[PDB]
Amino acid sequence: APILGYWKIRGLCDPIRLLLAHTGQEYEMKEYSIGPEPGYDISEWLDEKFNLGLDFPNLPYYIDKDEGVKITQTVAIIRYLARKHGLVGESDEETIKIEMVEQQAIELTLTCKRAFYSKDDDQFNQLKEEILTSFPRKLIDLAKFLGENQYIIGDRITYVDFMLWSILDYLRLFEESLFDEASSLKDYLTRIESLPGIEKYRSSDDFKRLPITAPMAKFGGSI
Amino acid sequence: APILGYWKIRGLCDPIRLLLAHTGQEYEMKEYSIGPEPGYDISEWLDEKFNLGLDFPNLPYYIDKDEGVKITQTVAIIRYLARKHGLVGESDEETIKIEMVEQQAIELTLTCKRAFYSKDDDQFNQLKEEILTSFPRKLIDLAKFLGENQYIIGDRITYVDFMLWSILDYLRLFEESLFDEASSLKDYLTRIESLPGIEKYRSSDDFKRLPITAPMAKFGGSI
Ligand SMILES: N[C@@H](CCC(=O)N[C@@H](CSC(=S)NCc1ccccc1)C(=O)NCC(=O)O)C(=O)O
Ligand SMILES: N[C@@H](CCC(=O)N[C@@H](CSC(=S)NCc1ccccc1)C(=O)NCC(=O)O)C(=O)O
Ligand SMILES: N[C@@H](CCC(=O)N[C@@H](CSC(=S)NCc1ccccc1)C(=O)NCC(=O)O)C(=O)O
Ligand SMILES: N[C@@H](CCC(=O)N[C@@H](CSC(=S)NCc1ccccc1)C(=O)NCC(=O)O)C(=O)O
Repeated sequence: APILGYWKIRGLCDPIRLLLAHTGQEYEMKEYSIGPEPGYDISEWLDEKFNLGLDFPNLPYYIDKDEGVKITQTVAIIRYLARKHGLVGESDEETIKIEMVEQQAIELTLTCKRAFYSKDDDQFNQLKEEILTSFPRKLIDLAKFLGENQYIIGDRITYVDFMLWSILDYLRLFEESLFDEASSLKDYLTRIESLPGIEKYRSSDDFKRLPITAPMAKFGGSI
Repeated sequence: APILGYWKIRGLCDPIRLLLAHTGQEYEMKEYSIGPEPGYDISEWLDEKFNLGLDFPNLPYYIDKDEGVKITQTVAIIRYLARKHGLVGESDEETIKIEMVEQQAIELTLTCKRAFYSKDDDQFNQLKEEILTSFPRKLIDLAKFLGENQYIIGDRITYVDFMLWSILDYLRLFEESLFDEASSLKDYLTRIESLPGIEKYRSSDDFKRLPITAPMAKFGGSI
């Protein structure tokens, strides 16, 4: 069975786990603990980081011994899984649209990540201000792009829908009022979370015990 | 002829222009000025941002009316150009390696971008310390991955080589000590800069007048 490695949080790995839940692919989840404050001990990972044969040691990682693959980098992993499962564009037109949204979703995710793991209240507040001021426009742009479609390229779900749903879910949990100009994104959230494999994953004990972020974060550190 | 839009700096668009120089593709470079300090006026861009038909208005953009494409997001543009010019993987093994390095190059680039556009000398020094402390290990990981290869996937140059060269060049200019004695990566830098289309681009007046970063940056704002 393939092995997915990550912290016991949703974090960056969330879209990968949603894609795997949607497809029903069998895999082993290798979870690494973060110890309690103030040490936030991460020994189980630090002891393995350099002994897994990874070219770029990091979390998340995906190892399938049977297929001969070992991959790090969230985007490389999710694209690999997307190709394996057919959740990619069937035209260059579709691929351009998927890749533009992939990058827009990552841009929002990184901005949130930087905010969530801010060093102090000053920095957290500065980055929250930038989010509250710039994200409304970006959510309108995403809504316009989606239009009347079920998913990003139309009727067929692709890997980018999982990346967009994860960040939109985090934003709904961080500031719900951000969707007051794009109710279609609320329907998008309901559509994807209602898909059977995703609903089963989200209603599982394993998912419900996951904080969004690691214990040191200014937001999401506790379920 | 296709149009590539961006500020009059190397910045994020550098790998795209290196790829286009390598391929010899004819294109119009649409350059947007940044006015002098203190106003750093960008009105030529702000006036057009929303009138170009872009789904996610941003710089860089790539517009080819003849092919019917309009793209933003740097990674979406370079991947589109790579597929068009045959600079992508010829196997899933090659594709996984290219995508892992693509993500590693972007991670290094975003860390440098955050440092260069730091607001205060405290943030610049904090981010510089993280780079001086973490980048040596990452450069060794990249050198180990390259091994005795001319390029990331061997004798054949791919789009990721332009992305990696751009960030390594910036790092060479920022902190040579990371590269001054980094032997294999220096040879990699020299190999790519010796390609005829790259030589021609780097020795052109248009390139030589480009600062790395915009005028507000703590590093790179000057030729
Ligand atoms: N470039 C990589 C980069 C991989 C990377 O940065 N990994 C982090 C965990 S990742 C994390 S803590 N995410 C929390 C988070 C919260 C909210 C929104 C987004 C993300 C990590 O702990 N790595 C282990 C280590 O450094 O040894 C990728 O894209 O996967
Ligand atoms: N002005 C841009 C604001 C865009 C932006 O900065 N978003 C992310 C970085 S995400 C980024 S710049 N990725 C693009 C990229 C492409 C290729 C290589 C490296 C980086 C972010 O983290 N910013 C906020 C922060 O620093 O916390 C826009 O309007 O999209
Ligand atoms: N997600 C996008 C995000 C695109 C984006 O953030 N664009 C910036 C310029 S981008 C810039 S100034 N880069 C300098 C730089 C210097 C050194 C290293 C890396 C990058 C911008 O000003 N956009 C226009 C605007 O906000 O209206 C992408 O990936 O391309
Ligand atoms: N800590 C990890 C990683 C080092 C790191 O954080 N690098 C970049 C972000 S680049 C990043 S986390 N991209 C992964 C990613 C994947 C999918 C969605 C969103 C983001 C960066 O800008 N760091 C400095 C900063 O944000 O100030 C490692 O050591 O590998």
